[PDB]
Amino acid sequence: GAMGSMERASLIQKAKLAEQAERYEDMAAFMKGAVEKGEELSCEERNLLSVAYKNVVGGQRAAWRVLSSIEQKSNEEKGPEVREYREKVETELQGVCDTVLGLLDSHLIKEAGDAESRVFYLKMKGDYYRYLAEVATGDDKKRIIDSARSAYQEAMDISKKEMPPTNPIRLGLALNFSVFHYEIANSPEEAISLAKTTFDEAMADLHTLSEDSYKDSTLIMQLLRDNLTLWT
Amino acid sequence: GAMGSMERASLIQKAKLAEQAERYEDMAAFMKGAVEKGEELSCEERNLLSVAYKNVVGGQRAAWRVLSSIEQKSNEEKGPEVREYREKVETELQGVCDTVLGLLDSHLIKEAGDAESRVFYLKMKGDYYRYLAEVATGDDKKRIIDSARSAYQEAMDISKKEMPPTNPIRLGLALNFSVFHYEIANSPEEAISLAKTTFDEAMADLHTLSEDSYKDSTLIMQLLRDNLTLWT
Amino acid sequence: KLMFKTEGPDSD
Amino acid sequence: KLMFKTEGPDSD
Ligand SMILES: N=C(N)c1cc2c(Cl)cccc2s1
Ligand SMILES: N=C(N)c1cc2c(Cl)cccc2s1
Ligand SMILES: N=C(N)c1cc2c(Cl)cccc2s1
Ligand SMILES: N=C(N)c1cc2c(Cl)cccc2s1
Ligand SMILES: N=C(N)c1cc2c(Cl)cccc2s1
Ligand SMILES: N=C(N)c1cc2c(Cl)cccc2s1
Ligand SMILES: N=C(N)c1cc2c(Cl)cccc2s1
Ligand SMILES: N=C(N)c1cc2c(Cl)cccc2s1
Ligand SMILES: [Ca+2]
Ligand SMILES: [Ca+2]
Ligand SMILES: [Cl-]
Ligand SMILES: [Cl-]
Ligand SMILES: [Mg+2]
Ligand SMILES: [Mg+2]
Ligand SMILES: [Mg+2]
Ligand SMILES: [Mg+2]
Ligand SMILES: [Mg+2]
Ligand SMILES: [Mg+2]
Ligand SMILES: [Mg+2]
Ligand SMILES: [Mg+2]
Repeated sequence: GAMGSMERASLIQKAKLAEQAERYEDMAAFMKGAVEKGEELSCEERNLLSVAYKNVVGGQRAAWRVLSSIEQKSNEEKGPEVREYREKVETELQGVCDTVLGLLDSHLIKEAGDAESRVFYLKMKGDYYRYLAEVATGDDKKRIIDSARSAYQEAMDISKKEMPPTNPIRLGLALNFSVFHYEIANSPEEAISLAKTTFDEAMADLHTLSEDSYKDSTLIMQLLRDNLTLWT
Repeated sequence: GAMGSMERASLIQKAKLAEQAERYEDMAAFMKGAVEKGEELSCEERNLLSVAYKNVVGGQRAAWRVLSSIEQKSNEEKGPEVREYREKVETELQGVCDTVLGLLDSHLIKEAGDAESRVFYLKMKGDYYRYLAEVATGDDKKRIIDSARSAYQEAMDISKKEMPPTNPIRLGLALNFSVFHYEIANSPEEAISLAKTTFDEAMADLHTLSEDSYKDSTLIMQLLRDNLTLWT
Repeated sequence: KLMFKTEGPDSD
Repeated sequence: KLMFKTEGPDSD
């Protein structure tokens, strides 16, 4: 690993600097190096890992959708270029998803014993399978979808047993699993039911929160409301 | 070259697709490959080359300024990390400038005989020396500044002899040379004089233009006005 | 394509 | 730092 010679603390400091500089490819490479030190991640470090790769894969998903849309127009050939370049972006996206799933499998999920860490990592495993599902078309698409569902389901089971209904990790999980249902699993009723039950159970727990916890919870509850407004 | 096996026409098509996908690193790599085919560039192709690298170096300049500002705060040590990471971004910026100057020197400028092409390339040579000057501090800073001034000056001499005062390439040159004067050469009076004379000579030529040429000219004249409003 | 709200940076 | 207007994409 290219980050093998850098101190763990220096990798984390540099991930924070890369985030301020909007250098998300650098931020992800620093956090990959921090993970490969083999120590469990703190809550802040798990968030740095997630923010870095979400930004990198975000740019790739946006580029992929632009190229896929042009390819579809262009097949409704004018040569192989649009397909070749969509494939190049798709392969790069798949490699970033593969890298993140590799970090989770070696060995973040297996050492994560607290509900906060284990749910966080299982949610990420769900998300990166879901990003793979968005571009999957072959004999693999069913198996990728099932891998997303399995990770999200284990995260949901733990979150319901171990976390209050307003826990922002639990809320962000349920948000993401509901979007999975709506547009990957073709299960809009499941998506709506999950988003509604999640919203309503959080609403009833808000009275237990400080002003700071209340802001963190209601920010994610607003995303559930925004989706329900589009879906119903 | 990694693009050596791809058709020139396919590289240009893919540069256009990368631009739609906001994949500017890809766009620059495709246009570098197109340049290394050894054929002169059309006006559209010169603009694709310029847009690609301007976007790439733009992100690097923005990151560099963030890190330089933190480094300066941090010296008004807390370890070598801020300096190391600023140096990493600086070295990457310098390599992109080096790559562009290498394309101009091998062999875009020497085969460019028309005023439109030759001024375009000499302006770019000025710009990439200016980006190098923004981060230069050593025994090289004077020589880099002089290289920027020399390229901008040859471009200005040709543009005044060969192009009307409203020519958008001539206008964008004078804009950039005036900013060079203001904040690289420490010559604010030269910057203001250049921006004013350029604005006033363009104003007096607008009557000769079609509605489309008038929009192209007045868009750059607005940038000269915006700078003069900050400077006077 | 209409991307629904999901957790964290809206980076796409 | 206050970047003045220059030609083309304002990408910084
Ligand atoms: N963007 C970041 N650097 C961070 C995000 C978070 C979150 Cl969301 C929770 C706890 C800690 C952190 S640190
Ligand atoms: N962008 C940052 N520097 C930070 C973001 C957050 C969040 Cl989102 C929660 C708690 C802590 C932090 S620190
Ligand atoms: N890039 C991909 N298509 C995939 C990556 C992974 C990983 Cl890393 C584990 C299990 C399954 C998968 S599928
Ligand atoms: N629990 C319900 N009956 C519903 C809740 C919502 C919300 Cl919160 C937004 C839009 C639509 C709906 S329908
Ligand atoms: N962004 C682009 N693809 C292009 C920009 C220009 C300009 Cl500015 C002039 C003539 C042609 C072109 S093509
Ligand atoms: N972004 C694009 N696709 C284009 C931009 C321009 C400009 Cl700026 C001038 C003449 C032509 C073009 S085509
Ligand atoms: N990266 C750099 N510092 C420089 C690049 C170039 C080039 Cl390519 C030619 C003449 C001078 C210079 S200085
Ligand atoms: N030629 C002049 N006297 C000046 C022209 C301008 C403009 Cl155009 C903007 C702001 C300030 C000034 S002073
Ligand atoms: Ca997508
Ligand atoms: Ca700069
Ligand atoms: Cl390609
Ligand atoms: Cl570094
Ligand atoms: Mg490494
Ligand atoms: Mg150590
Ligand atoms: Mg593929
Ligand atoms: Mg129904
Ligand atoms: Mg090449
Ligand atoms: Mg050929
Ligand atoms: Mg240096
Ligand atoms: Mg004076």
